[PDB]
Amino acid sequence: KVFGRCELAAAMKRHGLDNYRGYSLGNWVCAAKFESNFNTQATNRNTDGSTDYGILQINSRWWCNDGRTPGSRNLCNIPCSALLSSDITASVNCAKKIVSDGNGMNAWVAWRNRCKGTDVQAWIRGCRL
Ligand SMILES: [Cl-]
Ligand SMILES: [Cl-]
Ligand SMILES: [Yb+3]
Ligand SMILES: [Yb+3]
Ligand SMILES: [Yb+3]
Repeated sequence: KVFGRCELAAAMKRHGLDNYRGYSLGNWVCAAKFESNFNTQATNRNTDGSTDYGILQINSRWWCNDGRTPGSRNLCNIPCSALLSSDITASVNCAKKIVSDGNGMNAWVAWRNRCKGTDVQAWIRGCRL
C-alpha cells in the first residue's frame, strides 16, 4: 500500500506513535517519507547482507526474521514479510521497540540526515487530527 501523507499520519496516530518516546507525529511521517516514500512494500538490501522492510525500513539483522540474514536476532519476533502489510501495526510495534533501544530516532539514519532538526510539523500540515 502506498499511503498518502495525511492518511499515514492518521494511521500512525491511531497506533499510538504520536509523541511516542517524545517524538512528535511529524518526525514519524518524515522518517517514513524518506525511508519508504510511504510504501508499505518497500524492501532494500543493505551492504552487510541484511535487508530493510516496510514503511520504516526495519532491518533483518536485529529486528525481524527473513531467513537469509546470518546472526538474525529477531528482537521484534516477527517475520520480515509482516512489515510489508497494508496494515501498519507490526511495523509500528517494532518501531516502538527500536526507538526505545537507546539512541531514539537516530536508529533511522535517514531521519538523522533528513528530518532531525527540521520543521517536521510541515509533514502533518492540513491533516484532520
Ligand atoms: Cl509534528
Ligand atoms: Cl530521544
Ligand atoms: Yb537501509
Ligand atoms: Yb487490520
Ligand atoms: Yb484531534
